[PDB]
Amino acid sequence: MKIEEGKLVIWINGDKGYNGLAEVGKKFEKDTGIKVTVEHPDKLEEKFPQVAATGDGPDIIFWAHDRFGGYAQSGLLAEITPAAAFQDKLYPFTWDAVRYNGKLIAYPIAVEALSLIYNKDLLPNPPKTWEEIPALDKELKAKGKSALMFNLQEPYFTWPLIAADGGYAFKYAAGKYDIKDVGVDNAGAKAGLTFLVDLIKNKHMNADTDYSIAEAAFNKGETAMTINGPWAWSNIDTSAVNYGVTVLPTFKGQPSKPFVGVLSAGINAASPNKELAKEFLENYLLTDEGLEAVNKDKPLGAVALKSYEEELAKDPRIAATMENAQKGEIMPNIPQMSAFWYAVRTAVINAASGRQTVDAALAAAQTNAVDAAFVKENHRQLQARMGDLKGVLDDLQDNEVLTENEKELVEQEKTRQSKNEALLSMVEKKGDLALDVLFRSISERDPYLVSYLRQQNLAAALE
Ligand SMILES: OC[C@H]1O[C@H](O[C@H]2[C@H](O)[C@@H](O)[C@@H](O)O[C@@H]2CO)[C@H](O)[C@@H](O)[C@@H]1O
Repeated sequence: MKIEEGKLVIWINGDKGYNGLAEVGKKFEKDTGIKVTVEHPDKLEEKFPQVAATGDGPDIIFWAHDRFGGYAQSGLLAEITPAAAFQDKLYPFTWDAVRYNGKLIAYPIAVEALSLIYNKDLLPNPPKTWEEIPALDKELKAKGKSALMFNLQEPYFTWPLIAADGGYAFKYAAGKYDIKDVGVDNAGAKAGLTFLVDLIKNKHMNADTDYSIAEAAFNKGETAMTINGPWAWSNIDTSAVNYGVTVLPTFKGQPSKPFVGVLSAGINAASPNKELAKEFLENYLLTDEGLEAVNKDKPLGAVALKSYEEELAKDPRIAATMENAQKGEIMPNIPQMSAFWYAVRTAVINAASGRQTVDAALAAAQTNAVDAAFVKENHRQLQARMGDLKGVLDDLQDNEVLTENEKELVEQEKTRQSKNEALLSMVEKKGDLALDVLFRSISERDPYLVSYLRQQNLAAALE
């Protein structure tokens, strides 16, 4: 519809303390009279750039910083204006994570990193290595219990192992990232994922495992270990299970390298309540009591606010979190991250399910990760061989990449070539997120064509 003036609508992920944040809104409402509504829509990281592109959506959006460059590229975010004194209340490295092209485009909240969570009354000495987990799983299964269960559907949770022996997203080149240098196909990436797959072949893990299965199994005492972030600590607490949080196990003598996310709050560019949002985030949320209100619901973990993090220092769970973070990497915020994640999500699920080899799964990821480049570079061949656009046009429209008028202009053309030509040029101008949708649509609806071009480009590169 349109964004209501004199009100604040907030979006935050369903695994965060959204009831706690709503408590902060109530305090803001009591003092200022401004209503604050907190929501947690399914797949909000996808849903946001769809609705915001038309000038709809929440006043404030919460997500890890890695998606925020894509949003900023599309002009969905407003530039924020905290004073120098405000900025000093937070760690410098958290401001860096929310800087896109010299502009601050979000307020940092929480520093998120995965850790190894273990049942104390079942495993006094957690294994320091991934290697000894197969042996640990055989002797644990004799007692009707398993060694390790964690979410295998989201690449976030498998990435630490994949990166440990040398897998990386985009190569950092002394100041910036090179979007042509992807490291999902190297030997370290292959070896980390091959280990994961081998765990499954040897039936120490199952490819079907998601968040729901992994969480219930641990909190029932059915599995010895899991891998998760701080937000999951509440559900383990209430289950009265005695558990510890510690450094992730090593792979080949190298530490697991989790991708660190800075949970951040961006303000919709189309919002008429930017000042209200600033007041809410600076004066109310980013205070000791505001952060604790959220934490009571779901733990934030380590946080960006200096004064609050010092009080969290005495917590061994927080220390384990920052240790794990410091052995990992802060995620890039570049627009190509969405394509990176899609590429790794697909590679893991396919290798783990057995429908691709690790080599074939990762070979494709290398190409899927560089979405936009692939389409522009194969512009000539696509124009000729793409074919019927109905499903693709629908995809682009469902995802709000094209308007109705734009779709109909493509459908106007007399032949398939002129139709293809019209569509191709229009999408390239709309950003990385739009070409992702186009690439994914073509990959989903005509998978052969992508494989074919992938293969024709090899013969062109060989000669
Ligand atoms: O699995 C890919 C996924 O990883 C990260 O998502 C995290 C998120 O940062 C956390 O705040 C938490 O909610 O769990 C999510 C994992 O399911 C990336 O931030 C995200 O963009 C990416 O798609």
